[PDB]
Amino acid sequence: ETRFEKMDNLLRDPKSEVNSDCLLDGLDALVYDLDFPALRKNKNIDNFLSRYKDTINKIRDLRMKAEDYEVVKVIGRGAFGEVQLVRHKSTRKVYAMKLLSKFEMIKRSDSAFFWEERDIMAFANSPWVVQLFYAFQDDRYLYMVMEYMPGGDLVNLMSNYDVPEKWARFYTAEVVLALDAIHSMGFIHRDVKPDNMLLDKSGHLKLADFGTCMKMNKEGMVRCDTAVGTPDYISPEVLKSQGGDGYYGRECDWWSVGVFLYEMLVGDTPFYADSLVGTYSKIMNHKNSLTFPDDNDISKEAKNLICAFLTDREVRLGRNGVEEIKRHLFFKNDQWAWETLRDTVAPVVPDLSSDIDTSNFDDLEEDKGEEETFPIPKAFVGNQLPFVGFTYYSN
Amino acid sequence: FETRFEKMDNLLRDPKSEVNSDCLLDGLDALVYDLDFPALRKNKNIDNFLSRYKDTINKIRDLRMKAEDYEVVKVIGRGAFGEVQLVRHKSTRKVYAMKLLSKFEMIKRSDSAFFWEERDIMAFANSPWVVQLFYAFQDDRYLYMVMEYMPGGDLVNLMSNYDVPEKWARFYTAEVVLALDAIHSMGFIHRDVKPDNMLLDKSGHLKLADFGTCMKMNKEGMVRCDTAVGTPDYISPEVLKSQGGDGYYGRECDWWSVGVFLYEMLVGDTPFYADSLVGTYSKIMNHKNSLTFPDDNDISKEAKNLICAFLTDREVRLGRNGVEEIKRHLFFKNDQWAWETLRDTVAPVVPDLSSDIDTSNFDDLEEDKGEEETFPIPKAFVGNQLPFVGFTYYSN
Ligand SMILES: O=C(NCc1cccc(O)c1)Nc1nc(-c2ccncc2)cs1
Repeated sequence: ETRFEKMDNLLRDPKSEVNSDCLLDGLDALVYDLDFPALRKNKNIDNFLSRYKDTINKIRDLRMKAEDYEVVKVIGRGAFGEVQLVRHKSTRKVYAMKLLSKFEMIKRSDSAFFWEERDIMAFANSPWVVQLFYAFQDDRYLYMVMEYMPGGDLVNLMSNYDVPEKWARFYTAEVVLALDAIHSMGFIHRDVKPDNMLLDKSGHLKLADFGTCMKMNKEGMVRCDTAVGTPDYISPEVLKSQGGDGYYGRECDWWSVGVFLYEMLVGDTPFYADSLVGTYSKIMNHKNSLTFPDDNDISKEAKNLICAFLTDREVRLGRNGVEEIKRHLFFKNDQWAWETLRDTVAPVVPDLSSDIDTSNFDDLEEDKGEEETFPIPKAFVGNQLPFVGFTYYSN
Repeated sequence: FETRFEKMDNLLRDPKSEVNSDCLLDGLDALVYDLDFPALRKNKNIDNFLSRYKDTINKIRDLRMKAEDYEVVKVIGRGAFGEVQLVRHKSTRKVYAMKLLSKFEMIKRSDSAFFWEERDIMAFANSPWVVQLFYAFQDDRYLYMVMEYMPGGDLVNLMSNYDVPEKWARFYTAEVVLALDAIHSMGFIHRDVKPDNMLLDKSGHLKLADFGTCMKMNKEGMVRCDTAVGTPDYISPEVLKSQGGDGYYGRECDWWSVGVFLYEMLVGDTPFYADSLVGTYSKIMNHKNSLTFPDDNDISKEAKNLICAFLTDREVRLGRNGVEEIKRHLFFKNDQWAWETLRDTVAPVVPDLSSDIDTSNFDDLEEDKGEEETFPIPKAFVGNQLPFVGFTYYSN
């Protein structure tokens, strides 16, 4: 009323853009961007930087930093960064940490995916979406510290098991509940593949966005990478929007399920080609290019769900509703129910060992360059600005 | 015993902290103010960023303490970086004194850093001997400092209207002494305290003000700087050399001011006074000779002694071994008070007042009625706001 209350309701509360973490990101961002020999030729800047020297050194120290965390495995690697499995050093607790690279991400692929990425995992409030516990940053990377997924991604699964239409019905189902959850928030998940499908201790499936692609050495070519999503799982419309023709919606994730389901059943991707161009071309050509072998079993109805997803946009299933998707005869069984599901017992329940247990995860390079960032300015470019307020806490 | 999370939470809650809630506001406000010109918005990073926070800082600037909080009464001085104004808080209706510093003038003159110890001393001192800072804040154009009104006027007004008995002299000099020791014990030095910076409150007792020139001590209790000044009359010999780059100087520089203040209350003139900057400067270096006392004026044998002892070379100067060799001075012996009861005792002048609004103990002034100067619209990023960020402070 007399307004020192009006004020400080903004001062601290999470969705206010003046919440303390924004303010700290602010002073911290300004400082990174101010501190440079060319810019210090400005007495104002130089003197500001001198007074704030010590006090921001301590800020960087007291706020959550990467060295607060011990790195166990680097599991998966991106164009824009990587995912590591980490352990907090004092709490001894396990997380999966995504490093987004500020440079590669702001730069010229642009596409600025991070607000969306972040906001989803933090506020989804869903069993189906992996949780964002903390986010922080420094002058190079963003860091999302998300809830840990002790089972593998589904890539590991398919590696060990030939997958029965039973399991294949089950995972597609949780993915469907995962996809509406996100869509209900107005978000396009926008890259959906076995790699982002994760399994908790119950062998129940959660959805993520990670460091990604495949493999070393360019044979059994595993080409992947590029810019957005992944080559195998993209839509014709996502291709065409790059691209530069049209614009694509959440319809794109359903195409992806179609492809994912083709992979568990057939053991291969629908559009897989030697090169990525042979792959992009097949996809535009999906009408002619999409085929099955024979292909017993592959139940009629699964070939039908697949072809429902793998069609052109506005005729494709799930454009009218996720409802239309569940009615599909392919989900027909007495095992579980749509609203019950995650209560039911999952095909694969991972064999424990310890909290660390790494076997559901690989070992990687752990090497090299500290690759490029934001070349050193001769004037003030405010490159750290666009990430202000990205630091986030558990409450 | 304190987890890092906490230190930071506490760090945002402390007025003495520069990272606290208001400070980071100033910081963000700054970036907005200095980053926003159509030329700079040509950058997407900047442009995108302004549009995001822009309006929301206008939410802050309105509910911030702002100039409009305060109804201006009389102008109680003009210090060439701005003016002191007697003000009323339009809501609490509590009555304060408020100093104003042009952001533009300083930036023009460099001279952008001197107000930190001035606010630092006034807010944190918690002393009967020091004018208190209730608030500090800014808008684009100026700073503001809101202080406790000191209704009795300064010593220059007093000395003008009275012939000063050595007992009055003892009193005032004594409160100045304690006032200086308060500031010394924070670790500052007044660096030219003069009777202008000596103010009297409702009851007739004394407090120090206008702390801008204060220098924060370090190791050996010394300091130095190139800094441009005005009014040499009260300034020590070592402090004068300290421009020109000669040497360092201590807090013994402040004790000099006291022998000058003492000589000036009894004598009616300054000891080194002259019609020039040079004559006074040189009169000062020449203090061994230049210092004399009138025929017409018979001042007590230990009153001269006190003046003389403050008025010597730094290494021989009273105050150098402590504040106690001072208090223990024969000029300080007397039946009417002892050091400890001294603010609890009765003033030689208690001001009789018509209001809380009485201007009658100061000189009267009005305004420019004249132009105000703008920071030009900048080419690149400039940062003329940066030196003022963190200047916001409140009291609770
Ligand atoms: O703040 C000053 N300095 C005088 C001045 C004026 C304008 C611009 C300047 O750069 C300097 N002396 C002080 N006087 C008080 C005070 C408190 C209560 N009642 C009367 C005066 C505080 S600081």
